[PDB]
Amino acid sequence: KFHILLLNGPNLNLLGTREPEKYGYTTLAEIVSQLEIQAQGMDVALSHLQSNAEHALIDSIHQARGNTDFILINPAAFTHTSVALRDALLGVQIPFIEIHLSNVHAREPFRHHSYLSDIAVGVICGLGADGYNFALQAAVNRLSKS
Amino acid sequence: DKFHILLLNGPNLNLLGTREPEKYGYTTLAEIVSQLEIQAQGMDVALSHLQSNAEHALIDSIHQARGNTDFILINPAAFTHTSVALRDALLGVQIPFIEIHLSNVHAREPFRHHSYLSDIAVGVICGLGADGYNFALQAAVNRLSKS
Amino acid sequence: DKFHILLLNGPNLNLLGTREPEKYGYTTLAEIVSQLEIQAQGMDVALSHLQSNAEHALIDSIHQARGNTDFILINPAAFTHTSVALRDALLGVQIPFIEIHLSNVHAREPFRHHSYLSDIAVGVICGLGADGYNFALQAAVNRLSKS
Amino acid sequence: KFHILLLNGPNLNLLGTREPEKYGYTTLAEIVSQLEIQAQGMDVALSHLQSNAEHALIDSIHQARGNTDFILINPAAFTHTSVALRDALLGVQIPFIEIHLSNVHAREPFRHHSYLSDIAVGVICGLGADGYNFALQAAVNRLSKS
Amino acid sequence: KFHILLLNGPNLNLLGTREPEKYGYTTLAEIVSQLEIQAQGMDVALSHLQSNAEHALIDSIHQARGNTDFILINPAAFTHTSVALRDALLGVQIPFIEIHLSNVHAREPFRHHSYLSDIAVGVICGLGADGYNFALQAAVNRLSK
Amino acid sequence: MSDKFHILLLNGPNLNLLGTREPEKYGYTTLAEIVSQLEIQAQGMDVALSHLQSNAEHALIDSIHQARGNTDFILINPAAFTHTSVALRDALLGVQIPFIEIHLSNVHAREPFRHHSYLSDIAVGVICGLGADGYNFALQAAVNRLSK
Amino acid sequence: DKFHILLLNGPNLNLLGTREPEKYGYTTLAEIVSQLEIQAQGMDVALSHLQSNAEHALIDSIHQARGNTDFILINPAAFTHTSVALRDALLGVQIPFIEIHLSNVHAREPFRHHSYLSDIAVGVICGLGADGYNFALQAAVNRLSKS
Amino acid sequence: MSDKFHILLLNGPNLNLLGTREPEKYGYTTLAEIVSQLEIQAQGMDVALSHLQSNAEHALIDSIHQARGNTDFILINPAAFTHTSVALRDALLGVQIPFIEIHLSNVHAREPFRHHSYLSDIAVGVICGLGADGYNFALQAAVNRLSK
Amino acid sequence: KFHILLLNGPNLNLLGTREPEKYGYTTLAEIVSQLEIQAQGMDVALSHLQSNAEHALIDSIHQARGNTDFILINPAAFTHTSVALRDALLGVQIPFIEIHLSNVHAREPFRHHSYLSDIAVGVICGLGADGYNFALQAAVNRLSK
Amino acid sequence: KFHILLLNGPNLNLLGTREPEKYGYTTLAEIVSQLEIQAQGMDVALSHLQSNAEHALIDSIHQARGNTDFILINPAAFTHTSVALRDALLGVQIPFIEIHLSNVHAREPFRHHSYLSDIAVGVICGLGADGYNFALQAAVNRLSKS
Amino acid sequence: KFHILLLNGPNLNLLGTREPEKYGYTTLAEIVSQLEIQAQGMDVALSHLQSNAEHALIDSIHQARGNTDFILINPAAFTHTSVALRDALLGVQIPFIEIHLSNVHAREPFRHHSYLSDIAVGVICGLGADGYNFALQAAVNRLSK
Amino acid sequence: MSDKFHILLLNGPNLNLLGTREPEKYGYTTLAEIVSQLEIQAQGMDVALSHLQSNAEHALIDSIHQARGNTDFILINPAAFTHTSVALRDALLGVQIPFIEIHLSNVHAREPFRHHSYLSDIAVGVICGLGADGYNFALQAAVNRLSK
Repeated sequence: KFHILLLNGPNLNLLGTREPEKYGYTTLAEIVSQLEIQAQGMDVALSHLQSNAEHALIDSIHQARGNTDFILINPAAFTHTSVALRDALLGVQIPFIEIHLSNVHAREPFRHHSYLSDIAVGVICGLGADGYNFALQAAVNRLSKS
Repeated sequence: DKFHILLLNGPNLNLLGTREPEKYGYTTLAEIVSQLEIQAQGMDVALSHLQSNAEHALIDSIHQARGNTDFILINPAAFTHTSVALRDALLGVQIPFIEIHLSNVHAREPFRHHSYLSDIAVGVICGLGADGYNFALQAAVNRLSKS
Repeated sequence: DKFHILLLNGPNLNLLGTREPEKYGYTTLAEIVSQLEIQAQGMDVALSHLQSNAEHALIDSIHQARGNTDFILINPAAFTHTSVALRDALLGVQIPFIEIHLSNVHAREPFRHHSYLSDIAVGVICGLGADGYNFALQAAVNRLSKS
Repeated sequence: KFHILLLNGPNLNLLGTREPEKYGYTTLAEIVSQLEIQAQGMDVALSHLQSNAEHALIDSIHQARGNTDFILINPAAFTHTSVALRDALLGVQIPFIEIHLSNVHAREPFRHHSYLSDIAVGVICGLGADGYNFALQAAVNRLSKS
Repeated sequence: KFHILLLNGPNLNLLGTREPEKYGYTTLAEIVSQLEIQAQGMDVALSHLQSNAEHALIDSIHQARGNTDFILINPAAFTHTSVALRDALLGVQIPFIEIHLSNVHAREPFRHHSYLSDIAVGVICGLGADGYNFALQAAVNRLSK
Repeated sequence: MSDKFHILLLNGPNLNLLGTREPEKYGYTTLAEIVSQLEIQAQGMDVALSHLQSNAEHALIDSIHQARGNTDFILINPAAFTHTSVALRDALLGVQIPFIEIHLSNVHAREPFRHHSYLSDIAVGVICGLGADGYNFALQAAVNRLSK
Repeated sequence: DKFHILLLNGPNLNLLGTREPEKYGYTTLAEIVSQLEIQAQGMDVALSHLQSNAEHALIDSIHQARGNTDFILINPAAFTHTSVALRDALLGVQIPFIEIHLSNVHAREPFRHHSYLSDIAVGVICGLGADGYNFALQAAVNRLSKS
Repeated sequence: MSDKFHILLLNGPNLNLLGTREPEKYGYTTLAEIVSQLEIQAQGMDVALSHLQSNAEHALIDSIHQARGNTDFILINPAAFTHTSVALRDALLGVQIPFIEIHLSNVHAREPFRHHSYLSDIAVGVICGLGADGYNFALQAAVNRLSK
Repeated sequence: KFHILLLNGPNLNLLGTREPEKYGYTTLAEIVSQLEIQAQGMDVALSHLQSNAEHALIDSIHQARGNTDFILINPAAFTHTSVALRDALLGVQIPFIEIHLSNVHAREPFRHHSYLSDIAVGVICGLGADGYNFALQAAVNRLSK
Repeated sequence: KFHILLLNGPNLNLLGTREPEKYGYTTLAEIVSQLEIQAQGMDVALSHLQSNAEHALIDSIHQARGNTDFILINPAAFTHTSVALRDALLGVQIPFIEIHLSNVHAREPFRHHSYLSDIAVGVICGLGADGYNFALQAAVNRLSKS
Repeated sequence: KFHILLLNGPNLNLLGTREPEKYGYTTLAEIVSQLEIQAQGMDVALSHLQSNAEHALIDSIHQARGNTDFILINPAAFTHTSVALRDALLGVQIPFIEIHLSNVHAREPFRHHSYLSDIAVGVICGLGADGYNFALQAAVNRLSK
Repeated sequence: MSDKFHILLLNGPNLNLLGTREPEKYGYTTLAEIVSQLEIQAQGMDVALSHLQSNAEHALIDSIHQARGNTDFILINPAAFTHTSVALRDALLGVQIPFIEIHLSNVHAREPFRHHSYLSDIAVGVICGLGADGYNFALQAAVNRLSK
């Protein structure tokens, strides 16, 4: 069975709380529950962690070594700032896909910079929660080739 | 009225599957497009396609989409880094689009980080190979099916 | 021998008057051009026109102007930011030109501040809408009428 | 009747004095007299001020508030340097057109920078004194729509 | 009754411990205690947290949602580095004022960059502890309108 | 030479316009009202306060020069000149009277060019974005520092 | 099997010999090409040529060279500074090339220092006028004659 | 307060992974082995050595704060934090304990972003690219300087 | 008889008033008076203006047209900021030498930028008051050829 | 008879010594001997100097004044660093062609910068030793026009 | 028997001559002599050259080809400027360690740039003369494996 | 050790060419003529003057080193080396002899790369664009400063 770790970075716990009539009502719990149902349908063992702590995400990545086939990560703000997270992913050598709900290129210029996009298998941005669904499909498709 | 989606492919994508296939892969552009057509039929969506090495042909296609096209899926290839004219065609016609790249364009030269399209796209998918077209189509139909 | 002026319009300008007219305005490119033709006739000047989304077509037009054209009026649209080839066509044929933009291109994205044409133009008019073409034509004829 | 203020910035009083056989014989007084005749023909009330003093231009702009429909300004060197002039124009909220006699993009790279061009209705450069004539036509055309 | 949250970032626990004959004797606990007294006089409930941990500041901000009217924050070094902190503040939509004890424009050029100043109501720097007093007054003045 | 502190308030270009631009959406408070309020506050603190607003860079420089030997602290809202005037910076450095820089609006929430300043690095401190209250706080800060 | 070399000339090079010949020189593009053809015949090499102002035409020519062309000689003119699509055509077909400029493009505007081709070229010759084409051809044939 | 020097060794994020990534091509030496070797060296020099490795920026900052009044020198391999942590820089500046910065690999032979550091300019010195031996040399350097 | 105009920019009126035991006692009036005497010995008529106002310097330059052979200018802070001053000098086409008392390359990096140095005949910096003496000699030497 | 000076800069004496099975076996002595034979065939008087010393190259250039018609120079690393060499060439006003064996644009970004390319008649890079042959042909062709 | 070449760049001959009560008394000859003794204890033959001439350093490197196992170099100012020195080292393919006595990141920003650090085995800075001792130990440790 | 001042004049690369390039349009004055004139001026001021011109960076560095303990001031026209030689900067800093930088031409009126210098920030002052007279003035400046 394939084992996939879903990581959500800082502030994603707030999803669906800020002016939802403007920004959307979907919550992180709903996205995760949706992806668990999908993974179960594909015979994937999915694990999840959301954290506002950089160290907790790094620890999860370290703990994945030897037992996890792929990482799906929405790094949120840490994609722009965390060399430590980059080095955690590089150190464990588990492939990953980077996911952003919104289009991060349509915002401040500082959000164009990433310490993860260049080492990711790929990146999905701007497609909302569907991005997680697609990333999971892509991971399973890849793992199924070899 | 079923949705109509226009798939645009930019320069050099006609070469897919021809450079060192045992190394880079065998999938051709015609295979990708024909698969996407059958996926679209399954979603009860009409799909038109154009691949061109000519910036003007892509621009003309975008202009011609006015009033008959609900969404654009575009793999702009090298034109994403260079074509303000394509950006302005897309803005001019006001049809939403998703930008697709087969490879991870952030893992190559620094100049490929710059785009005249990524900021005005609904979203972007890179590095997932041909599947990125399937996901972009699903994304488009999901978005259209809400509104 | 009356003066002959070539009016060139670049990419996407064929869309004028079609995007949200109550917001952006109703004037079309054909209306602007037909008005400029009648203005030119009044000044006893011959006026030729080409609009194209193809860089090569604009370049070919500039080449073809050699020996028959006294001045060029060009709204290069997005190509002003990207086309060194157009710059080099203009320098190659040595026909003076004025650069025209309908909108104030300094009030939009920072990338639109860069031009490969503005430094070699006689002058530049931006932000005055269609009137900018009328003023550019008057400017050209005034300059030709001195020399 | 429409009321239009023409402002000329520093050094424009020297027009027609420097190597005129090379640079031109037209003087500022001639341009202004030409524009006054034109404005009178259009039924526009035209006022003028040329100054080498930034504060005098700002004061003129402040004094225009409530009585002036449009500003035509050749800011000369101040277009590259004066945030105060920008803020005067923004503060009084009178639309303006920026005029330069010469093509300022054909000179030093520092002359490409402007604190006015982005907030102007439009800009005319490189057409010599005719630029003022066209700017006045444009202003009247605009004012005549609404 | 207004509720205001005072957040202090990394290293501010060291205030008054480094060469005080040179840098001053005022400690963080003194500043906070003095501010609490000022708040009581203004009918404001003042909560406080100092932390060297980015996540603890983010968590405090999240926990302020629905019960806090204004945030006063001295982000210290995180103002230059934390997009996550910026996004916490944007996400909860509680207005805030940024406070620095020293003039952070008089130091290294890297200190000129901030991920918070552009989204703050305002910024006060270089005025020492009084900056907190002024920020608190500003906050109450704004909430009272 | 008295024992009473004397503070000079300087206001730069365009600040005379305060309260005239879209009053309903920006406020009706005028510069005259801000200064008169600050004069009352200063009286209450038993401190002398002088004021000058000018659109002329040289007038502000001359005021700074004329403050030598009679002014304990300068409060300055330089407005647009903070981004452009090396001459004002050098006037303040030349006179060695401490100052606080004040902006009504948050200048970091505007164009990127407004992030640059020739004064903020040599000021005792900076207050921005707090409206007229920033003048009140800067005066309190000045008096508090002088009273040490 | 003799070697086959494709000579590509980019935009505005059709104007060679026409701008102020007493100042800039009289040699035309057709003269250069016809001389290079006779040089190629002497080296027992087949030489094909295309000059175009259209980026797409150059790209199509490069694509069409696959499987029949041993080396490409290209004077890209202004496209060297702007065309990522041409870079990607060359990389896509994996035919080695030499970049040729008639004039010293480092002695003009700073923007002409940037190239999307010079880093992937076997080499570059600039500033030697028409002779640069002769040298590039000799270089190509020498390289092919070793391997 | 003793006469014996006390040195604090700090190891930043991901250094716990040492010896786990492609061992045949990168080596089998673990962080535990490096620290135990350094403890033996320190014993031999009659110096006390404390160690902490953490993936948490705050844990390293807290360790630095807790070193006040008991630590003569800090040896730090900050790993990725050297490029990003102004907070660590300010912890070290706040405590005023001298330190040496250590990197196992040559960080200048990697991505250009790794050339930037918030620590290298305030360190006594920097050692990079010499593998585990860099820790040995940094400890020798520290003791040599303290012994002056 | 050559006529030379000496222009002094903003804040130079303060020369000799700030910590003179440290920065020196030489005042602007002393420098100008000494230079006047030197000029008299060289058969030069020397005119002078110091101003904190950009427009006053520009006006002086304009007024020099047709009656002034050379300009010696210590532009002070305006060298870094005034395109208008550059254009006044270009417009009147009177050659000039730029003088700074201190070494303006030994200070903030912003002081390295100038709108005048590239169009000056030459520049003298860091030599104190002597720089004016040398500039005057240079000017006369050039006019005498 | 035309007189041409060939200058080779630092490290070019190592040619053919570093991993020749990978980088090539051609030595500097062979290139120079090849060019001497070529020059003799063209009736050109060729002089050569290779040096690792910037001053020696500058001195050679100074000594060429009045007796040398053209300079062929492979400046090696000095093209990126030596303003003095640029000023030597400018000072003596002898035209030159710049030659690099390898394609210097395919290496580190710092190698794109040159203090010589902009004042050279032309530049040849990436064609190996043939580059010297072509440069000599170009020089003779030029000299033969006038 | 390993052979190691120690190269010292420009101005290092001045070590110990400028304000020694402030900057220290250790001279280059003392450092080299001490290192020679250390080398003898490690069965290493140590050769040395200090030069203010770029070409002399380049020549020494070229002459090391085939007889030298490792290079220890304190390039001084040339680390920031000499592409030629970089290419000499690359050309001869002898591994090297870069040594600086002072912390060159604590000085002007221009000193952060190097044409050697990225191709060195490693770099040691700011540790004074000990840096040479450590570099020598590192070199021997690496050659002994 | 005498009471007479000793000044060292250094001329950098290519300055030996003075007077040879297009004489009719650039002038016929040679370096030899400039130096001989400066020697006469120095004699007149009762000051000793030594001179060296070299195209070799190391020769200039060695001259600077050899000036230690015998030279009161250095006058240097570094020519192209001002833009490139950190080594010369460090020689001058190492010897702590004050210097003035001299350029015959206005180097700010040329290519932008000539605006950068490794010497101008550590020089007492700089004179450019005044031709040979710049050497005369720099010598006067040096003697005037030493005479204080």
